Amino acid sequence: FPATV
Amino acid sequence: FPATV
Amino acid sequence: GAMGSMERASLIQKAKLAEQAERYEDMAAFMKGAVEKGEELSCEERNLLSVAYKNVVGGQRAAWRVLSSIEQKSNEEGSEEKGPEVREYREKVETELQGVCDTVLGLLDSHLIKEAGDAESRVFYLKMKGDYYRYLAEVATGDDKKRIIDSARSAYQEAMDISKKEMPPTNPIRLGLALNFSVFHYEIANSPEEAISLAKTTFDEAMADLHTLSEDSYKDSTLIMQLLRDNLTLWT
Amino acid sequence: GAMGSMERASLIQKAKLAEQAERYEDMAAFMKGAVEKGEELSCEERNLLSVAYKNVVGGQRAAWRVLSSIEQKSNEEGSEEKGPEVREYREKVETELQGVCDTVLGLLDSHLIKEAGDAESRVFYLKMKGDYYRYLAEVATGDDKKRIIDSARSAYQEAMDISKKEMPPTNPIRLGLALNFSVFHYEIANSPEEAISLAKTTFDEAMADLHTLSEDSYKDSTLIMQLLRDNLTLWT
Ligand SMILES: *CC(=O)NCC1CCN(C(=O)C2(Oc3ccc(Cl)cc3)CCCC2)CC1
Ligand SMILES: *CC(=O)NCC1CCN(C(=O)C2(Oc3ccc(Cl)cc3)CCCC2)CC1
Ligand SMILES: [Mg+2]
Ligand SMILES: [Mg+2]
Ligand SMILES: [Mg+2]
Ligand SMILES: [Mg+2]
Ligand SMILES: [Mg+2]
Ligand SMILES: [Mg+2]
Repeated sequence: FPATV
Repeated sequence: FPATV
Repeated sequence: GAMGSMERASLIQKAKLAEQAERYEDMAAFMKGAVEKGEELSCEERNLLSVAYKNVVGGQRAAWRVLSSIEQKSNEEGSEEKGPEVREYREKVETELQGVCDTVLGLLDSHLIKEAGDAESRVFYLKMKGDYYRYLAEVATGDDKKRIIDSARSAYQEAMDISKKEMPPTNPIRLGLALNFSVFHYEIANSPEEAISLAKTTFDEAMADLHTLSEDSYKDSTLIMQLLRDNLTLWT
Repeated sequence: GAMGSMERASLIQKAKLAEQAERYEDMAAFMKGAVEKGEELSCEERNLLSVAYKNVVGGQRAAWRVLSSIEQKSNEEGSEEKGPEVREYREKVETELQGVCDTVLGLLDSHLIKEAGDAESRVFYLKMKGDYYRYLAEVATGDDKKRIIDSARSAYQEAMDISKKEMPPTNPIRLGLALNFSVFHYEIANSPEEAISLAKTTFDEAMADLHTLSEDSYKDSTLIMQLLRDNLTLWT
């Protein structure tokens, strides 16, 4: 997981 | 919450 | 039975997968299917059943407590009227929780308990019966609250009687039963002295038997003993 | 519509309650009902919709990854045959995930996007469209993977074009869009250089505009800027 919003 | 199992 | 066409072994395999994936609703449905095949459950299978439903109902209970608190706040003086929505949604969650409890109680009554002859299996199922009546009691407010409480008490008491006759004081099922019955006394039956007595006597009788145990059994028993101690610390 | 008989305002109230109770499936269903009333959504309501479905699909994606990993392990050399159950259960979760994505895409297509005229609303919905095609892409393996990827890219690109024309470089919707499109490039499109370029340029253009912001707007924008930085650190 890289960050997403 | 007291503990239960 | 949605699960009627699936092999018993496949249901158990998938319950284990669901646990790994933290899909507890799926896990519970798989285990319900497995129980409905009609064969007795092994120890491992009994654990899967209990884990699945404990997690499902646990989430429901937590949600119910959030909503009940909001509802209670809405009924205080100076609180602005917000209409029926909080009560409606608390009722929705409550009804779903009651449904899960009824499902588990149904499995125990048809026919897990009656076919359980070994102490370890019978105590395990009777403890579950007490637990799911206790969850029903937590949300009960009507004509039947007293009867629900008595149903929980009766199941726990039968389990206690068997466990004392048939299992050593360090047996983890016996310890967990006592832990939960003690919580029943404190939280449901308005009997904190009974709760404290039970927890203390259980802890002390287990302590005296630890010397008989392997390292692995010692680990298991001391874990639950610490939970008894934690409750005692909370209550005293 | 199960929610057809409930007032729009009651659905929104209950979505908020469901959020407080961490009942995200309920929250999503309430918000679906609210969208289906046919009126445009406010900013607060758009957030409720996004939060609800992000949490539902997020859980599904996590479960899918657990199961896919177990499946992949089962297909390695020396792995004992365990029958079709792992594939079946991964497929079950996958199908449910695809269903949720299709539901969200359906709401956006009927008729959220077409009625959204303000930049803030249109960019928000197009970002969602990109996101839910990206989730479909994560599990796609067949004839349509390329088309699904292109659908995600197209939605993100339209959102980017509007956001660059109509919103300042610190706008949190613009930042979050760029963050997610950058992830699309890295994880889906096999374009890590594009991902890194986008994240860097977005971060730097935001940095240059922070001086224009209030304390509260600064907090909002810097939070997402840190997420861009975190990804850059992971990727470089
Ligand atoms: C088939 C069987 O013997 N199951 C019981 C066994 C007891 C220990 N286990 C646990 O996960 C922990 O303790 C209990 C105790 C009683 C119950 Cl009903 C459940 C769990 C959980 C906390 C310490 C160990 C495994 C299942
Ligand atoms: C109606 C509206 O303007 N919604 C967007 C707003 C942005 C900031 N919010 C957040 O929760 C955080 O950032 C984003 C950014 C973009 C998106 Cl699509 C969602 C969330 C979450 C991480 C920092 C603040 C509230 C919603
Ligand atoms: Mg068979
Ligand atoms: Mg009721
Ligand atoms: Mg006594
Ligand atoms: Mg109306
Ligand atoms: Mg598939
Ligand atoms: Mg560029």
